Amino acid sequence: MISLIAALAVDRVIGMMPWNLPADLAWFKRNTLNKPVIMGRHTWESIGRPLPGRKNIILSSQPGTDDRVTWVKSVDEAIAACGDVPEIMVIGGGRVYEQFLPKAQKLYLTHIDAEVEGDTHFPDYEPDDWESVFSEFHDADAQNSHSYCFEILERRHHH
Ligand SMILES: Nc1nc2c(c(=O)[nH]1)N[C@@H](CNc1ccc(C(=O)N[C@@H](CCC(=O)O)C(=O)O)cc1)CN2
Ligand SMILES: [Cl-]
Ligand SMILES: [Cl-]
Ligand SMILES: [Cl-]
Ligand SMILES: [Mg+2]
Ligand SMILES: [Mg+2]
Ligand SMILES: [Mg+2]
Ligand SMILES: [Mg+2]
Repeated sequence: MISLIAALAVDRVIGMMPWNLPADLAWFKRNTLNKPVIMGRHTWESIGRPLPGRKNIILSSQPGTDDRVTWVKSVDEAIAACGDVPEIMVIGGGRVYEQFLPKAQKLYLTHIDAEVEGDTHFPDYEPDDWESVFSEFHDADAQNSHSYCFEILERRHHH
């Protein structure tokens, strides 16, 4: 099964960080550890080093040479490279989320209370097609710059 995981500012702006949220990074790690992660080449270059404890699959029509990750050229190849696993995590960026959304059955979202200047957005999804099965709000604190709300949604309908 395919899931997307993303952190969204107001207006669904995503980035590679205008905010400083170690709690969100802990949420990201907890929910991706021991699962393959699929990302586009822009996201890969922004991370710079393979995420530990996860198979790192990079979707790009023009692969790099880095032997530390697995390079694939299509959504279908990305999925095949993951093989028989319970859950595949798609970690962005904008275009990769857009291509994978139709195949996804679960969303892990962090809704951040920040207005920011970026131009890359998380895909449009029809809220009526999803059910909110978890939500938790957290205030900002000495370690986290903004307030945020974790949410998990499960797909109920497809169009
Ligand atoms: N929800 C959440 N989802 C996201 C992002 C986020 O920002 N938070 N940002 C994008 C993914 N980018 C990264 C880049 C680096 C790391 C990262 O470095 N993670 C460490 C945890 C950080 C640490 O404490 O060292 C890890 O092992 O997962 C996580 C997401 C897309 N989705
Ligand atoms: Cl957590
Ligand atoms: Cl990308
Ligand atoms: Cl505090
Ligand atoms: Mg090689
Ligand atoms: Mg889009
Ligand atoms: Mg769309
Ligand atoms: Mg319904």
